[PDB]
Amino acid sequence: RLTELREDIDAILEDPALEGAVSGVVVVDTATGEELYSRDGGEQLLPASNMKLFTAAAALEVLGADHSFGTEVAAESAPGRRGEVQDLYLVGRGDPTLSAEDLDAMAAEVAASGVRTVRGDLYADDTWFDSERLVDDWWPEDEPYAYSAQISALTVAHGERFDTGVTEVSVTPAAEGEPADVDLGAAEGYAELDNRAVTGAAGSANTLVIDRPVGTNTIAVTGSLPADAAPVTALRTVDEPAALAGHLFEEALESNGVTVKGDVGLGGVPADWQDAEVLADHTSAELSEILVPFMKFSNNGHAEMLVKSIGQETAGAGTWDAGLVGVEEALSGLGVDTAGLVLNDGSGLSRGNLVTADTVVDLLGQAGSAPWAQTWSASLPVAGESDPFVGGTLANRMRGTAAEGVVEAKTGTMSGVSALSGYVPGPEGELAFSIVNNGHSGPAPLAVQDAIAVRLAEYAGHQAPE
Ligand SMILES: *[B]([O])([O])[C][N]C(=O)C1=[C][C]=[C][C]=C1Cl
Ligand SMILES: [Mg+2]
Ligand SMILES: [Mg+2]
Repeated sequence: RLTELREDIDAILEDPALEGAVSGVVVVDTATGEELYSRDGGEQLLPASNMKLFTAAAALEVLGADHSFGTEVAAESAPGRRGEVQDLYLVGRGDPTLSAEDLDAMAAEVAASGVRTVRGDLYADDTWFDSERLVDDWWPEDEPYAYSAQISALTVAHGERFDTGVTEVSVTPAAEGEPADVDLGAAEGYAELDNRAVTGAAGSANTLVIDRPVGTNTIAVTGSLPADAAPVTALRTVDEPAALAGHLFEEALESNGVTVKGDVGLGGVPADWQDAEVLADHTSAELSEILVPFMKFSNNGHAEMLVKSIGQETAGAGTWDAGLVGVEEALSGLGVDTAGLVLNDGSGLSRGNLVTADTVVDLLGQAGSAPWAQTWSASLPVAGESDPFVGGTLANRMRGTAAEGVVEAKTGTMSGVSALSGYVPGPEGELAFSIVNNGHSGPAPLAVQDAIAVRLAEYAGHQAPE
């Protein structure tokens, strides 16, 4: 059974899809500590999203399962008989789940408090973190896309998945020969529009492209959309998330009967502010629940924001160098051995990240007996579960296998990088595993990953649901 398995796993790692890859593969029976399988466990590799495992663990250690995030609106002094204020401030403190709705509720409060006219200017204040929007080694050509959304303390998250710092672009065909309609969404009147796109003949080739040319706040739409085609939605990022938050707030305010007379822009609450009058606040859900969309779907924005929030908590510094040391620290404090870990971001988007599989599993261990173990394990995707908020990035993997509904694991993926790491809970004992592969040249080796996970479910004592 023990030896049978090792031979099995060896055979699974023979796949011609792992030609020239290096693969870190480690299993450990968590109840005993018995090492069921080690290949290249000490090997350093790019984790892609498995980096989140470390990030998520630190944040629970540093902020607690109970931490929530706040956003305030502040005028220098309360409104009067006339219901007047000068300048106005939207202050963000790193809520990663702050919606356009949450903005509206705040506009209503601002109104119910007696503001009727903002005589001066409206300022977006994201100074709780620094203004370093991107990690050095993140790639410019990735910048238009959601997962490479700019980082701020004030960022409007779109939808139930809480994608920060984007806008939904909806392109809709017209008649053949006419420009397609482009609807920028939230960023209407914020981001510039460059619509060059056209409506091709019925059943012609869909070739429409949506992009934000580097260094601009402009959405460039090119190509041709079929007259019979269903409208295309895309999540494209914008320049300066806080400014967009600022923009949508002037809209929220006017829609709650509050006239902004001036200009929207970035700016922090001035130092010469004696005793700021907070005119509306909002509080996020607790870190325990934010974890779900974060880990289930692999929100890069969330991981980074959580890094800077650790920097704030440990050093009063909403910063990358700060928060990342905070992560190594908290991980050590947990009993993790962080020698082979190189930390460059919280999301794992950076090719500067390195981890080993011994380290990953080491972490799986400590995490499993932390006071916050349940809320941590709840956050992971569950093999083959059809509910997006449960199956997460595993929803359409491993369906109808022994792994289904039992294996809890985080995935990770980019060019030449795939990883799966997590638990196999058994009527035997609860297993922990890490599989991390680099340098494969073909399609991401998901079959291999799945086969191993499925074997470990079977060794754990499970059968495929029929
Ligand atoms: B995890 O594997 O999702 C981290 N990686 C990414 O999110 C990613 C990296 C490079 C290109 C696209 C994506 Cl989604
Ligand atoms: Mg607008
Ligand atoms: Mg099962």
